[PDB]
Amino acid sequence: ATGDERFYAEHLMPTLQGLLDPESAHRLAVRFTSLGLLPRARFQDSDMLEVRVLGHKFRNPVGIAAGFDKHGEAVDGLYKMGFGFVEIGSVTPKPQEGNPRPRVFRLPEDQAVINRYGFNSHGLSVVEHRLRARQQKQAKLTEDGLPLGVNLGKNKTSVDAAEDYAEGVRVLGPLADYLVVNVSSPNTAGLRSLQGKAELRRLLTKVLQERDGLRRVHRPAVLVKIAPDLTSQDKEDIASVVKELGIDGLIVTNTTVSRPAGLQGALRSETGGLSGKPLRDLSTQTIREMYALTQGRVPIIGVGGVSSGQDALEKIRAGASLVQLYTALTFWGPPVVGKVKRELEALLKEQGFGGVTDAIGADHRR
Ligand SMILES: CCn1c(CO)nn(-c2cc3c([C@@H](C)C(F)(F)F)cn(-c4ccccc4C)c(=O)c3cc2F)c1=O
Ligand SMILES: Cc1cc2nc3c(=O)[nH]c(=O)nc-3n(C[C@H](O)[C@H](O)[C@H](O)COP(=O)(O)O)c2cc1C
Ligand SMILES: O=C(O)c1cc(=O)[nH]c(=O)[nH]1
Ligand SMILES: [Cl-]
Ligand SMILES: [Cl-]
Ligand SMILES: [Cl-]
Repeated sequence: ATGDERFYAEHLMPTLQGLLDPESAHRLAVRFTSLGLLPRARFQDSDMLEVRVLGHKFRNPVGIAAGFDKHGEAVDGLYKMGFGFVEIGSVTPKPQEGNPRPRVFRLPEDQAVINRYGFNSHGLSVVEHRLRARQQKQAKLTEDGLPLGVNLGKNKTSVDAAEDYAEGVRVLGPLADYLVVNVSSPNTAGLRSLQGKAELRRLLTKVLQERDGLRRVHRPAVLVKIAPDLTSQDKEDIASVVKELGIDGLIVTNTTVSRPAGLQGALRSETGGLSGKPLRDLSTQTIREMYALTQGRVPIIGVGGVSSGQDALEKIRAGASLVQLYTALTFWGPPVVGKVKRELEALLKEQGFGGVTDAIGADHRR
């Protein structure tokens, strides 16, 4: 395990990344993953890593964040990597190209990425048919503790944002264990304004009504994914709305439009969302605040700068029931998944926790 980890991180990934533009490297990764061209996921998930949340069993708490598999092309390969859950998307109602290239930038000195993809999406119909082709295979995976999330976006030219999300609920809701109302992309104009109170309550009411109209076996959990750049007022309002409406959970956080002091990469001043190590603590602190504002009663999926067991446990202790990563995979490759899981298990034992469940929100009880 540690053999593969070292070779991937120290030699293979830096070599491959030095040969390819970042978007090409992304596209090839999706293709390789969809073909199962992957190292052995050596790590056996232990009972200590199981989590029950959102109406589902999760064999382990480490998921792939939205953005890697935007169009649902690599789901089975991502489970083969050892992820305990997979989130696809964002998916928009109609197909759209996204922003002009280049739109992805590597900051290897910062272990960070900046992206401005702009919701490049195959669209709901294409993704629906892709997920339908493996719908019963997914039902068995979910029963076995490997749930699927679908992240919903909106088209660039839409006039009625709530209608775009409602279309996504109707089309992909029946194929998902959970849905994500992504109101926090930094790369669609006006999108993050949907996080404001009046707009959010109206939007989320419509989303929940649509979800509630699906047949029981086809009725997903609904989560809201938020930015790391919210004001204190915005956070208080989101918390209020989520509790009022009975939203099932939060994903905390998307990428940041901030540029923390100390970034070294030449491309630091590119427009887009920043991910990876510089986002880590900003995300952990957003988890911590959202957990407090919701009384620990709203499950949180914690995301932003996770590349180790320690990073995962810090998010869990701050309030996350589950975590996701993406950017670390770009530097470490597939062995990062088993690395995080092994390190997390070790730390849980070292800190006296019986399993992940016992550590959720543990910092708030100090
Ligand atoms: C943010 C966009 N973005 C970038 C650029 O910022 N990189 N990236 C990415 C690339 C890769 C690559 C490429 C280098 C490939 F494909 F060109 F080699 C291989 N592999 C891999 C290795 C060994 C075996 C099986 C795979 C899939 C990965 O896991 C992987 C993951 C990734 F997230 C990615 O999504
Ligand atoms: C290239 C790229 C594309 C992304 N696209 C999406 C997206 O379509 N929808 C979404 O909710 N989040 C998207 N994200 C955000 C990630 O899901 C995640 O919230 C963020 O990158 C923080 O995690 P990380 O530091 O582990 O990458 C994307 C991130 C990256 C790097
Ligand atoms: O498509 C993108 O640009 C994208 C969407 C999102 O939600 N987050 C992100 O960092 N990029
Ligand atoms: Cl680059
Ligand atoms: Cl169906
Ligand atoms: Cl920006």
